[PDB]
Amino acid sequence: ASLPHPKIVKKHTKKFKRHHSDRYHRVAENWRKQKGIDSVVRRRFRGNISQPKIGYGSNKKTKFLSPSGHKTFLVANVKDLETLTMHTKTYAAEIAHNISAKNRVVILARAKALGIKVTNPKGRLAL
Amino acid sequence: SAQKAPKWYPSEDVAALKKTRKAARPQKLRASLVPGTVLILLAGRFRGKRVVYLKHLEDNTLLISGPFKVNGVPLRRVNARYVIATSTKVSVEGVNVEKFNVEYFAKEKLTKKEKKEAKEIKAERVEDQKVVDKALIAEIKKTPLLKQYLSASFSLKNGDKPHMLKF
Amino acid sequence: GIDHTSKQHKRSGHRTAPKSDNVYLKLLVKLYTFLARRTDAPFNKVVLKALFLSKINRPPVSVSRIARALKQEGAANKTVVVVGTVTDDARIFEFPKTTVAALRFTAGARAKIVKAGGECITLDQLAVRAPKGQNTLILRGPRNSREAVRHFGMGPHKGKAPRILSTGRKFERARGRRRSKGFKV
Amino acid sequence: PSRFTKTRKHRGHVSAGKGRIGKHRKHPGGRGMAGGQHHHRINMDKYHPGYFGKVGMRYFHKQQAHFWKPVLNLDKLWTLIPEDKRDQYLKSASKETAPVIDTLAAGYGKILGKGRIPNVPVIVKARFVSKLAEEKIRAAGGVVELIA
RNA sequence: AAAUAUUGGCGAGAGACCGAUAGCGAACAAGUACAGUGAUGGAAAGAUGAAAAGAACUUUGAAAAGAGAGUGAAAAAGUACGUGAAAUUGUUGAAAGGGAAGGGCAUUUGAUCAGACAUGGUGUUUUGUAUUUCACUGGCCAGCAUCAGUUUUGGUGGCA
RNA sequence: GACGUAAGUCAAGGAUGCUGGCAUAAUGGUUAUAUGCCGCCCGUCUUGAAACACGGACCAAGGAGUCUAACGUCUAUGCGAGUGUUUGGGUGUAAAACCCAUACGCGUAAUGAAAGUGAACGUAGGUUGGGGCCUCGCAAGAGGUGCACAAUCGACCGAU
RNA sequence: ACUAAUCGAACCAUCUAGUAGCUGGUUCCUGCCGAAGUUUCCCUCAGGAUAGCAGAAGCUCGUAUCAGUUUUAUGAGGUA
RNA sequence: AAGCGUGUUACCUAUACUCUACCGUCAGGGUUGAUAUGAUGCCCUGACGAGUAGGCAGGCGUGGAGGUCAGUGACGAAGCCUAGACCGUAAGGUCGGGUCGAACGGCCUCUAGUGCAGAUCUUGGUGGUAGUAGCAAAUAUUCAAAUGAGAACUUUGAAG
Repeated sequence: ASLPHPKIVKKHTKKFKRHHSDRYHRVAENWRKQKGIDSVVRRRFRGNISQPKIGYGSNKKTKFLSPSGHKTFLVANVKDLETLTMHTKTYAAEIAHNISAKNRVVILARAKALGIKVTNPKGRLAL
Repeated sequence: SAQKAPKWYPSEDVAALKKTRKAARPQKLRASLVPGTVLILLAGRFRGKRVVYLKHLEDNTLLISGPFKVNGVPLRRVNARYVIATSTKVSVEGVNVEKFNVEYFAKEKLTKKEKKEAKEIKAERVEDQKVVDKALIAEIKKTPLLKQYLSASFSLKNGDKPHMLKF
Repeated sequence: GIDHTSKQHKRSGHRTAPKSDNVYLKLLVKLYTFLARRTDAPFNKVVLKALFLSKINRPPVSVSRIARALKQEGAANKTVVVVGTVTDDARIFEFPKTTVAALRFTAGARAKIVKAGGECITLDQLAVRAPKGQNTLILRGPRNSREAVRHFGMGPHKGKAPRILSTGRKFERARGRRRSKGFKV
Repeated sequence: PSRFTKTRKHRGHVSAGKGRIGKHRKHPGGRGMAGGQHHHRINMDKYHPGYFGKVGMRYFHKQQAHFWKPVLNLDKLWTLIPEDKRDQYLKSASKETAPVIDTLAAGYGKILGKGRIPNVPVIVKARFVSKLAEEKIRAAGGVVELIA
């Protein structure tokens, strides 16, 4: 299936929401460092949101690894896919969003015939 | 292309593990556990049942049977951590127990087809219990109130404290 | 927390690789990294370090400076190594027979050396024959002869040239430079 | 290009690398060389000594064509002869056929004496020569004859 | 005279330019509407659809319009028309609510969601020889044992 | 390294063995809620902001270290006592590209207000240190050479 | 006072994007280092220059010509 | 005493100390005679990690340009919504679902009108206040009929 990996420990799974992204609709959830002279979030007061730190960096052996244990690889056509012929134990293909539904059945035709896992085999089905 | 390529592909090889230096030493049982003592089962169907400890199986389990005529606990293996040893002891020198081993208790060989998608007793599992508890019960009857002791389950009546309690 | 006697995470302050993308320079660094690591010679470390140096820190070494070096007794047949360029020189007229190993060779220097029977090898053709730097001789051009250096450390009575673009009279020859007007620097 | 400017790195940081307290203003210190004698005096004495004053005379209507006098030292004297024939005159130093080096045609007005020409006679046509250069040409056996 | 200048006029060609709050003020009946006594100031406003094919007809309604039917590929394109965001609003559904609410750490509960391994599988006599009809594993979570590292808490032994 | 005569084994440069259950919302995730504790409203000026300091009703879009002339340090590149084609000419598939002469700029010489003069006594010097190299040296180390560079006394050139 | 709701110098357009040592704002993330409010001069005290503190680029070398330190010896001080 | 003075222990807990794992930075190293996807890589060892103004570095994103994937696309591009999922510490990217209708991506470079929460910011729009304040001067209206879907307000008539 996939090569053995150490058990995934994300070390921080809650997304870092920008401070006051809830309070103000103009402030988007995307993280921005609060560079204020007085902001409690910057000063790391107790009881305030955690800021992204390099400490939270995930294990190098398990970076960009899906919970299944594969590095997802965004694939467009059959030619892109057949580069995983000799990498199926690590890379799980992912059909690009813009691939038409007719072309998906041929992409999964090769992926099934090559034993390469596909992250989204159920997208743009015909039913 | 939707994504270019990884130039340093991970090696597909699965790494052989190191020669771990963890041998399987024999288990050193507690001083309180001696063949013939009475154990209060703590977990399982027969939790709280008084049983007799017969033999120390090689799989770290204890072959015990409060005689099936007494408390209805069959010859079974348990875990030495889920029992409480007790002062009282019976003499089981004359009961055949050496024929009971791990290969005797093996449940069944499970496959992917023989699955209980929706949903007896062996004649040898009955006869052996009989040829065991014959010696056990014959030994028990020479002391007062032991058979009633084994029949009667164990419970922590309120007020008592097991830390200051000894068995 | 600890008593940080010195700065933490202080970089060594030395170049570990060329700042350039010159692949052939990076091949010489690749080769001389191997030689510096795998040899006892302190020569290859100096060459490996010197390849990292920048353009101001790799000044041209004229053939005259090599010819001056070849006058050293016991250094007649020593191979000359210049981690930099070698520019020819018109001040001299005769060039002693030798071999010079350098990164770059100005066309004039190549002509002048080969007419003397010289062999303008490159630093790879160096390392082929003399991995440990046998009877080698490393030369360096005058670093503090750069014109940008005479303005360094300017101050009162430091004896340095001011940063002036339009040199001449009526440009920095007034009060503060002669006693008759104000003072003297 | 601008995608490498620190200004793109300063996005988000309030003061754009210019300080909260200082408050990058229009022209806090003046404009240009302003206050060179009053509040920039230390700068104009530490780094530009001799900036203020009137030294020297005034040459009305100076023409640099008059003061054109590029100087050729003796070490460079042998660069003017074309490289093709340079060796042919270095060897077999002939008193009866000496090379003529027309420094004026080569774009030099004066010959200086930085020294050590080889011992081969040369005829040097030049506008001016220093004392030492003249004595060094004679020492090598050549002559300097003046032109205009 | 030519070499020179040329943000005006006329014509022409181009663009690493802008792309409808940008680019001229003006992509449109723009120096227009409008304001000022006047000199002057001076906007906004692009896109249905391939084609109006711009909704015949039926019914309710005074009518607008609604509901049908109908055109159209689409009416989730109806001239209030490409797409149709947010603020804000309605409705429905879910949840909570003793002078705020919102957030952080952790978990409960509810709702909802991805992954395995359930592998060609350590094989097994092709109905005129590639479906191996009993498979090896670990996937998730635990228990015991023997260990190792850090530590904690004791009980005893010898000795100075 | 221990135990071992040795073979080997081992608690000796990091967890293996066995057993069980489930194989899916069970563990986990997201989200809502409850609870425990905590959490003042951001930006800014400030010694000091939750401030009874100021700005901020909300939302979308627009919105603020750019370009140039001349330079400085530094880095890269090309050539290198030179260097710079693109003022211009030839050419061209045509604002591209290609080729090119003479000049001119900067550099190769400085100093003086200027007239002017204008850099080898020496192996381009001596001393001290100096990477590296060479010799001897099992090896430290000792000698010779000693680039750059640092200091210093010189020597030469201009001015007085 | 009034001079078109404008008057201790109207209104309009332009020079004009007038100037401001003053106020406000100054837009992505992460990592590493990380201060100053002191010197001297200035019609200088809401500001500059200058040295200081800081970063970066490094460079010459490779355990030293070192040190917010002690000891020993030897000074110096005139506060308590 | 749950006060004051004092002493003996026991105990509680910081982001401090120790140990372990992981991330990152730094430093010191190893790694090329048919062995390695051929080295800014891989790996080993160790120490460190607070931070405003500020400095540097590595990255993410937007409009456009060169190249390339003989890339995606009307069998549905872009866009937009998504208490649906995945990756990344993060900037962000990816995928699924709905709407939509015609173009748009990945990577290597180039380029700039390149990133918004503020500026009593600009323009546009929309809120709470809020169905609120208000529609209160000029004495004053009323009845019936007419028309009309509909009459406090229209017509006429009669009073006032």
